[PDB]
Amino acid sequence: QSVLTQPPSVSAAPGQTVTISCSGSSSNIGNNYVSWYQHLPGTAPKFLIYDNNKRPSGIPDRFSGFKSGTSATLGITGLQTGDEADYYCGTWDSSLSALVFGGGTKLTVL
Amino acid sequence: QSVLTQPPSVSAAPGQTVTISCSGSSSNIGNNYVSWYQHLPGTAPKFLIYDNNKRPSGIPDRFSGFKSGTSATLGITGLQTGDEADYYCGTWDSSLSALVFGGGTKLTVL
Ligand SMILES: [Zn+2]
Ligand SMILES: [Zn+2]
Ligand SMILES: [Zn+2]
Repeated sequence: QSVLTQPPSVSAAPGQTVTISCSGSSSNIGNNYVSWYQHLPGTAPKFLIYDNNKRPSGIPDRFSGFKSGTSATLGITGLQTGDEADYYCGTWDSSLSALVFGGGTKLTVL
Repeated sequence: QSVLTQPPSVSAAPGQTVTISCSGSSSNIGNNYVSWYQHLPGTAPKFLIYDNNKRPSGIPDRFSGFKSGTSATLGITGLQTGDEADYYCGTWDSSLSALVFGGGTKLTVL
């Protein structure tokens, strides 16, 4: 199992909003900056959010992040078929002195 | 301790070449695609290499990857002051059925 907990899968239709939860502890998500990235087999992995809610240059505002307490969420509005991919949250764990990641959420566009 | 083993730090002067090694086992690097990303605290993390040796769109060719047997290496030619960051390797680990990552390499440009 993963140190950070994500749902294995999420699905919605084009144009709809999806959110992906990521649950942790005070040692990791509670006290530390959360990042998110996506990877679909065959294409490059790409970071979408960092420092909880900031977007790399080139990521559109359809993507956003919110962290409160020991949970972080990635929101995707205007869902596009090109958003199909595995999505992962990650953060530093102060107790383990190590980066930890969620186990991944497969996003299916219906 | 991290599943994949990287040197803790490397250092070189601007213009020089640096290589950063990443070592695993047949369960991970030996039979799975390796990716690399960089994170300089305060800036967006970014993927540099995936599927052993492919560059994401937007990454210039002075970054390269090589993987042979149970080890993988990242190369950076024409080192720039802007290349200061922490560099991580990652792969699928077939015995964990999970992604695993190296502990990170801090790169200082002297
Ligand atoms: Zn992946
Ligand atoms: Zn980082
Ligand atoms: Zn560091």
